[PDB]
Amino acid sequence: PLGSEKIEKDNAFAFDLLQTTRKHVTEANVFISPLSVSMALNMTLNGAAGVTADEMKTALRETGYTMEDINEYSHSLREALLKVDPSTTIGMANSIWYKQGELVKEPFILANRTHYDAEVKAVDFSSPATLPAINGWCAQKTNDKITKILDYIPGNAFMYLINAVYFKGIWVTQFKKSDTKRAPFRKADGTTQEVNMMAQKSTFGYTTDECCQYLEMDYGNKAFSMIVMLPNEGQTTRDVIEQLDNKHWSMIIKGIRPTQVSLRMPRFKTECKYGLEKKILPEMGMNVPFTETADFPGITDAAIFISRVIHKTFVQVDEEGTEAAAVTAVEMVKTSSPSTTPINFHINKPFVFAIREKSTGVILFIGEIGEVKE
Repeated sequence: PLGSEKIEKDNAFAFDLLQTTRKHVTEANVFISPLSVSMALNMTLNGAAGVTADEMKTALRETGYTMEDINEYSHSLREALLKVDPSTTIGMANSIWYKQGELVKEPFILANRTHYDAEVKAVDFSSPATLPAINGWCAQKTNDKITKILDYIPGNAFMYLINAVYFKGIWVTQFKKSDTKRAPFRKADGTTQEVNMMAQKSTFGYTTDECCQYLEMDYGNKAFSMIVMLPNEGQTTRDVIEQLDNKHWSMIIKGIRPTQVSLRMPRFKTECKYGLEKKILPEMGMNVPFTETADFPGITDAAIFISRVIHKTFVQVDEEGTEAAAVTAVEMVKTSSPSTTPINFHINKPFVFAIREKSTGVILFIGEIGEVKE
């Protein structure tokens, strides 16, 4: 039975994927949608049987769940996230591109469209038309947010699972564009760059660790929020990433209290591409689905396995927000701000961040910014 434990399980996968991805990636910035990846692999899982299916269900933390439940949960969760906040720009583009020849089984195709809005397409990987076709599919499905997803495909390819995810939201409380100033940011490589440092003094959700300062910044109609994990002087983002698990995440969320904060945040954009077949997904537990020995009878009677799992992400943070911060009485009174002095939350060094849905607690996106680019 698929109940609320599925949110905990998918979040448990989220942290594991973030940790595994960082272990195998050299890039300053990391940006992944583990939920979208889970859902994309759930597409392939429909065709999987035996050990092939077991290894997938193990890595995805779905052991015990039936395909009916997984499909019904995946379709309801994605359709809700994509419609819950109209002020928010969010997409989850999925597709399976297979070796032209033996046609894919109708139930597989049907399952894929119904629960994942996924196109299962037969291509001749040798044709010079294929790479433009895939990149074209990406641009239309992401309304040109993500326009290139593949640079090269060998002709010997079998089946490519392609997932393109993007997010852009507006804050509940906006940043004045007039308040944004040029300020330094300390890059992961030990260099210090100059960035467009946004600023606002407002009420935000706030808690602390032995390592970190955490801030919750609500988006749009409070359906989504961003959690900024600011390592303490001496601590690094690697220490943050290594420490995250549900027990630790629970401890953060439960500690979040409305706080008056002086915030400084850079304007940033990050676009990341991952080939999760190479080392990230095998390390997590699924090795067989990427080999000649994989059993996917639900896809075709002909031999087939996952050639590549392409995960491409996009996020953008700017000043834009729903309303202006109203004048508070403390501002007017011309006397003390009592109780607490506004906490200084200055993001001028690398940070870990997550985009979550507040009513269910699902982590849609998780990542690290070590270098500010816009």
